[PDB]
Amino acid sequence: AKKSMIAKQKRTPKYAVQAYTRCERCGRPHSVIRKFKLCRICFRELAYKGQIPGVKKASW
Amino acid sequence: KIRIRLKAYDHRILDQSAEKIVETAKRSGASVSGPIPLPTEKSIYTVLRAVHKYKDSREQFEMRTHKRLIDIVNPTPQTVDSLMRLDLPSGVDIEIK
Amino acid sequence: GQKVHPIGMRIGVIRDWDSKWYAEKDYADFLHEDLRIRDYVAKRLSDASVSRVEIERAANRVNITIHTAKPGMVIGKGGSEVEALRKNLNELTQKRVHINIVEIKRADLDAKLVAENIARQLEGRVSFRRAQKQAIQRTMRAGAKGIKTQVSGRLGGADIARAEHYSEGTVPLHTLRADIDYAWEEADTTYGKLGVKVWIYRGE
Amino acid sequence: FEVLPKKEVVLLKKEQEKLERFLGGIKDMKGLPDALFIVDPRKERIAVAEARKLHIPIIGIVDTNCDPDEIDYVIPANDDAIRAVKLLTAKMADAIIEVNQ
Amino acid sequence: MPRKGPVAKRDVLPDPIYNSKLVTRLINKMMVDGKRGKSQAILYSAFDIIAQETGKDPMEVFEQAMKNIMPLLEVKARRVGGANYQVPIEVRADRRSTLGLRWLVNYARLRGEKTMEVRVAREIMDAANNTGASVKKREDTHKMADANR
Amino acid sequence: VQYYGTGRRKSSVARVRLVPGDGKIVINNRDWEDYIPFAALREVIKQPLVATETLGNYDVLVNVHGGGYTGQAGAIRHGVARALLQVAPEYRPALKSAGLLTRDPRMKERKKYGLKGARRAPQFSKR
RNA sequence: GCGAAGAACCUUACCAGGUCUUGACAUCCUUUGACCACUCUGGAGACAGAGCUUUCCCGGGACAAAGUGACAGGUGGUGCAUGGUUGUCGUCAGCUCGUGUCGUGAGAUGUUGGGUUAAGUCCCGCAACGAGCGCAACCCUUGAUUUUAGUUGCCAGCAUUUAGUUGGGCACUCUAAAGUGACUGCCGGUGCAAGCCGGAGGAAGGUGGGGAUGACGUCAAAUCAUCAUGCCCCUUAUGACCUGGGCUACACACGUGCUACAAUGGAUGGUACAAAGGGUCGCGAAGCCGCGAGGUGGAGCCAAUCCCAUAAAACCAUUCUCAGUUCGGAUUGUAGGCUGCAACUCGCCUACAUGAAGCCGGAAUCGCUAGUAAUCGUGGAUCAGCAUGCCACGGUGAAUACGU
Ligand SMILES: [Mg+2]
Ligand SMILES: [Mg+2]
Ligand SMILES: [Mg+2]
Ligand SMILES: [Mg+2]
Ligand SMILES: [Mg+2]
Ligand SMILES: [Mg+2]
Ligand SMILES: [Mg+2]
Ligand SMILES: [Mg+2]
Ligand SMILES: [Mg+2]
Ligand SMILES: [Mg+2]
Ligand SMILES: [Mg+2]
Ligand SMILES: [Mg+2]
Ligand SMILES: [Mg+2]
Ligand SMILES: [Mg+2]
Ligand SMILES: [Mg+2]
Ligand SMILES: [Mg+2]
Ligand SMILES: [Mg+2]
Ligand SMILES: [Mg+2]
Ligand SMILES: [Mg+2]
Ligand SMILES: [Mg+2]
Ligand SMILES: [Mg+2]
Ligand SMILES: [Mg+2]
Ligand SMILES: [Mg+2]
Ligand SMILES: [Mg+2]
Ligand SMILES: [Mg+2]
Ligand SMILES: [Mg+2]
Ligand SMILES: [Mg+2]
Ligand SMILES: [Mg+2]
Ligand SMILES: [Mg+2]
Ligand SMILES: [Mg+2]
Ligand SMILES: [Mg+2]
Ligand SMILES: [Mg+2]
Ligand SMILES: [Mg+2]
Ligand SMILES: [Mg+2]
Ligand SMILES: [Mg+2]
Ligand SMILES: [Mg+2]
Ligand SMILES: [Mg+2]
Ligand SMILES: [Mg+2]
Ligand SMILES: [Mg+2]
Ligand SMILES: [Mg+2]
Ligand SMILES: [Mg+2]
Ligand SMILES: [Mg+2]
Ligand SMILES: [Mg+2]
Ligand SMILES: [Mg+2]
Ligand SMILES: [Mg+2]
Ligand SMILES: [Mg+2]
Ligand SMILES: [Mg+2]
Ligand SMILES: [Mg+2]
Ligand SMILES: [Mg+2]
Ligand SMILES: [Mg+2]
Ligand SMILES: [Mg+2]
Ligand SMILES: [Mg+2]
Ligand SMILES: [Mg+2]
Ligand SMILES: [Mg+2]
Ligand SMILES: [Mg+2]
Ligand SMILES: [Mg+2]
Ligand SMILES: [Mg+2]
Ligand SMILES: [Mg+2]
Ligand SMILES: [Mg+2]
Ligand SMILES: [Mg+2]
Ligand SMILES: [Mg+2]
Ligand SMILES: [Mg+2]
Ligand SMILES: [Mg+2]
Ligand SMILES: [Mg+2]
Ligand SMILES: [Mg+2]
Ligand SMILES: [Mg+2]
Ligand SMILES: [Mg+2]
Ligand SMILES: [Mg+2]
Ligand SMILES: [Mg+2]
Ligand SMILES: [Mg+2]
Ligand SMILES: [Mg+2]
Ligand SMILES: [Mg+2]
Ligand SMILES: [Mg+2]
Ligand SMILES: [Mg+2]
Ligand SMILES: [Mg+2]
Ligand SMILES: [Mg+2]
Ligand SMILES: [Mg+2]
Ligand SMILES: [Mg+2]
Ligand SMILES: [Mg+2]
Ligand SMILES: [Mg+2]
Ligand SMILES: [Mg+2]
Ligand SMILES: [Zn+2]
Repeated sequence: AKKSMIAKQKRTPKYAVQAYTRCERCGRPHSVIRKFKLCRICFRELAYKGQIPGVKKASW
Repeated sequence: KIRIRLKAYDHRILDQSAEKIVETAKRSGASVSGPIPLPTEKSIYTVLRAVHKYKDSREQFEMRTHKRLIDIVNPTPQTVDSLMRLDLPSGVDIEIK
Repeated sequence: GQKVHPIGMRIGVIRDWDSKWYAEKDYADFLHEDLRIRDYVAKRLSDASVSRVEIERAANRVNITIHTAKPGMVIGKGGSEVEALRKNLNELTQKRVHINIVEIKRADLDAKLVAENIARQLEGRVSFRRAQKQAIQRTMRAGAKGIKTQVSGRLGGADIARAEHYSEGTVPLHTLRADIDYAWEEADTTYGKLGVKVWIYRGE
Repeated sequence: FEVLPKKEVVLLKKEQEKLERFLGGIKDMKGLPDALFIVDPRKERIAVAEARKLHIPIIGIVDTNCDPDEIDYVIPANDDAIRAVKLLTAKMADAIIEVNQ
Repeated sequence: MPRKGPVAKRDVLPDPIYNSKLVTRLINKMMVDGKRGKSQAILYSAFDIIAQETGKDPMEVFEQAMKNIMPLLEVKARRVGGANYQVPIEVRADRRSTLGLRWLVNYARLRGEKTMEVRVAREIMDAANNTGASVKKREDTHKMADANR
Repeated sequence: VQYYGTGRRKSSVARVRLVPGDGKIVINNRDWEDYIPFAALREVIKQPLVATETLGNYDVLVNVHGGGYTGQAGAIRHGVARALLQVAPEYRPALKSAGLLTRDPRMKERKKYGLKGARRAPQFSKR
């Protein structure tokens, strides 16, 4: 059950608090950052590719 | 009496844009106050490195915003026209008040 | 032990981002529009030997540059393929899209292209050793300072998977001012799935 | 004179020192020598073997405990002390001086 | 087994009031949770009590007590033939003062008065007269070394 | 008629200014016994004026911010030492002999992931 | 305290009951082209039944209702068929090549030996002379300083104000771009040398402090549940929708933590000193109301400007006076506050009452070499609400290392 999960998450919920967030590339429910709408794994790989502007590996 | 704020993710292209704006304003106008470096703002994102296990292995990423502020004191039609007609690079964001 | 993505280690150090736009309060939607654009361009110009796509934004205006090996397939006879792509991208983004085309000279010095080549030979049932060695030969005679390739998977349809790698010259991965290009592509075999990794150390 | 900020002083100077100490006066060796002079074939077995591999004739003073068959113009004498070695070497050298002119 | 040799030693500072390093070491030994000010004020109050009661400066009283409770011999464990035995050994000067201060504070915390300034002052005064808990701690240490000599 | 110094310690920075006078110390428009109610801190602050024999010839007015009270005092001490160094070159050995010109370089370290502090590590168990 | 950077409903994959079958989600087909939204009736809801109803544009296209397939759909199995990503030894110091020599040959030497180093780091020897990937350097940050630049930052000499406030100025801090600066560079001793012990100057001295950086290989190590994928299975069900429950159970054993067992302390009153961060469907001031959690109110802010924002330990007075207590706070009774459709199972917070164990912990076992350990607060991600967890920030600030 994954396409049904994604479709139900995209639909308008019955109540406002029913709504949750999923990663927009892979429909993953946990660990979704909401500046990027990306889960941690997709975030990491896209950041390594260089396709997320501004972000770079943090040395400090 | 004219304020310009420039923001970008790196200081090289933004330095070029600020210096170019100052040059054009000096050419077509009368006065300008040098670009004041506003503090950069950085945000940190810590992410688990593995796919399933291994809490103790992580990875930090960062995102920095660099800012500059410019003032033109003697505003003239030529200065405003030249400043508005500039073509700044993509990735540098300009805000004129 | 694991290695860090060589491109990720050099973004912001000696390399540059592929998405050169700045945004606030419109960052996630811009990012995902860019992802959709990249995927649709990658699915259309598949056999055009496309090396790099870069996207910029300025005031409801999307500029796309496609570094490709052979622009004749991308830039059509007089603008057929380019205008089809531009119209489709307009319908995909609901913005004004301008498409710019450049040609990669010395296409054997780019890692993605050679990885595509090796994956294509491996899908066509060519021995992995032959493809790896010949790709190394061409890349070195193209003017590189270092080449390294590996192919990993069920090599030759065996029951147990393994990896084989070859190299020529030097590839200093720990040096930050070294300019290593890197690419990984999958070959779709009837026995499973094979992975091809290429490091190219150029002059810089 | 200066090409490195400090790596010159750090590395290059000792590099030349050690290299010239090992090399000596052969910094302009154009080709292979036409002859060799050996103080003794025992302590310099590597040199005499290498010369033998090249079929180059050799001349050398030896002791009572050296190998004379390897040298085709062997001249046993007392290679210890200083005066005898200096005298033999000076004789051979001013001999080549009077003929190379 | 590794250790690559002798190491540097810490450089404490003389106390701002009683210009000696040993007062600083005592204050550090009484410190808890990085609260320098509390132990520093406690020591100043204890020396006030000492000067009030005895009538002389507290520094020479403190030095007499420390000279009276510094050890000479101590018991150390040696593993030979698969068995561990206690053996005599002589302390260096640094370890001598370290053991003196350690025992002073340890047996001053175990007295039975209301505050800590009183406990420290009474322990110091007892040690200056060859009596107290800290004094007997070095008496048996001398005894324990002899019984295993 | 004014000798200036800048002191730093931890995250504290102090603008010290020194003017001929009577010995009146002023800290942040507040008295130096009201700002510092302890005594050893005052001793460490006036170490630079005691190392040389110029304790009562000067007034110091300071302007400190950042860090805590001991950091306040250390920054003040460094600033007054540098101001005295500006007053006369011949003070340079003495202030160097007590280490009052060194800006203390040790600052709080960094928290590392997988650890509970800079170096503190979780409790370990084989089983 | 592992996936889980947020389980009341949703998440949810599990269970009970109620429903669906080209389908909740995609392409093509055949007729219609804007369908959806809204009102009322029944139902726990999914769903059914009537009316207003749906406004494509320029034969194209993406949307849209009906009927039918071709097909879709599996968080179903195998990580021992795989790609990708990661752990571990371990930031341990290794892994090799070219040209020569020694071996009948596979091979060997360099890379062995003695010292030194954080290090195959370097020196001296030696039939080898060199080089490459690993070490080191290039990148980030911190400690000193120069130039360029002075607003929203700073206020010294000047007038002003509840106030750096207003005028005025970049002097000083500060901010951030480009440079300088440290190299055993100089001195003494020691050594054949590398190096070692001390000394000068200097903000800094021996890779100054700390990051990112993880070679060749090991464990058929972890993950078919982030993703993708060969092969094997289901297809009026192992797919799909809903309401309720469960993941929070409780004789017990283990792992990681928080709070204490009090006088270096408890209660009451007064009163100083930070850094790093977050804020536009958001942060939310003043004033007023409440014992309190909070309510009301709406200022200033797309922010070096406004808000979160009270720092707490520390310090100063009065009191308690060694007592299972003016310690400790579990547990329980009543009355409330917020978020949310909804707080019973099962949220967090407050007021009054109640006041358990606990007197420093057995055999044993863990972390840490300096701004470290120890201790005190602060912010952030996830997030309507919910952390003693995780990730970062500063305040105060030690003891010890003879030695293998
Ligand atoms: Mg799927
Ligand atoms: Mg939620
Ligand atoms: Mg995460
Ligand atoms: Mg991850
Ligand atoms: Mg682990
Ligand atoms: Mg690491
Ligand atoms: Mg690793
Ligand atoms: Mg990688
Ligand atoms: Mg890699
Ligand atoms: Mg693999
Ligand atoms: Mg020490
Ligand atoms: Mg102190
Ligand atoms: Mg002032
Ligand atoms: Mg002030
Ligand atoms: Mg003042
Ligand atoms: Mg004031
Ligand atoms: Mg500060
Ligand atoms: Mg770290
Ligand atoms: Mg931890
Ligand atoms: Mg643990
Ligand atoms: Mg255990
Ligand atoms: Mg843990
Ligand atoms: Mg749970
Ligand atoms: Mg349910
Ligand atoms: Mg399938
Ligand atoms: Mg299988
Ligand atoms: Mg499995
Ligand atoms: Mg596998
Ligand atoms: Mg495995
Ligand atoms: Mg298994
Ligand atoms: Mg694997
Ligand atoms: Mg198995
Ligand atoms: Mg190993
Ligand atoms: Mg090994
Ligand atoms: Mg080896
Ligand atoms: Mg050997
Ligand atoms: Mg090396
Ligand atoms: Mg390195
Ligand atoms: Mg600074
Ligand atoms: Mg020195
Ligand atoms: Mg430091
Ligand atoms: Mg460093
Ligand atoms: Mg297994
Ligand atoms: Mg294992
Ligand atoms: Mg296992
Ligand atoms: Mg398993
Ligand atoms: Mg599957
Ligand atoms: Mg999958
Ligand atoms: Mg799983
Ligand atoms: Mg599974
Ligand atoms: Mg999941
Ligand atoms: Mg913990
Ligand atoms: Mg605790
Ligand atoms: Mg109480
Ligand atoms: Mg109070
Ligand atoms: Mg404050
Ligand atoms: Mg602040
Ligand atoms: Mg927040
Ligand atoms: Mg807050
Ligand atoms: Mg705060
Ligand atoms: Mg009781
Ligand atoms: Mg309760
Ligand atoms: Mg309840
Ligand atoms: Mg509940
Ligand atoms: Mg109560
Ligand atoms: Mg009761
Ligand atoms: Mg009891
Ligand atoms: Mg008691
Ligand atoms: Mg231990
Ligand atoms: Mg250590
Ligand atoms: Mg703590
Ligand atoms: Mg506490
Ligand atoms: Mg706290
Ligand atoms: Mg804490
Ligand atoms: Mg907090
Ligand atoms: Mg918090
Ligand atoms: Mg929250
Ligand atoms: Mg916490
Ligand atoms: Mg709580
Ligand atoms: Mg804690
Ligand atoms: Mg040790
Ligand atoms: Zn994802």
